[PDB]
Amino acid sequence: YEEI
Amino acid sequence: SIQAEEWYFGKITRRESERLLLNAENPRGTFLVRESEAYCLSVSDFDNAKGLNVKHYKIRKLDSGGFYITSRTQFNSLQQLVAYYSKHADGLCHRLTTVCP
Repeated sequence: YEEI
Repeated sequence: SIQAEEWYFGKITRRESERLLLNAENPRGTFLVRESEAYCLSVSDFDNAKGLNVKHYKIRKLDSGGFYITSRTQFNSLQQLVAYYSKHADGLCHRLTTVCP
């Protein structure tokens, strides 16, 4: 999951 | 309810969401919200070394109730979160342009  | 939203796809897998998002008609920024197999936002994006690909973001839920992807902005409903990022990518790979068919 990408961390913004 | 949330199940009346056309961008909400229930509890589907990451593989199914990428299969739905990644066809050749769906524009950059096509998206859906799914339940974690609390919610996940999955968005299509393009870059040259990768092509059209999907990024997945976790939507965290506060014990007091709101939702957020970044602490920078929080929302009282998923509907407001989708509305906001449809107007501004604000750290996301791409603004939310199209509800996944």
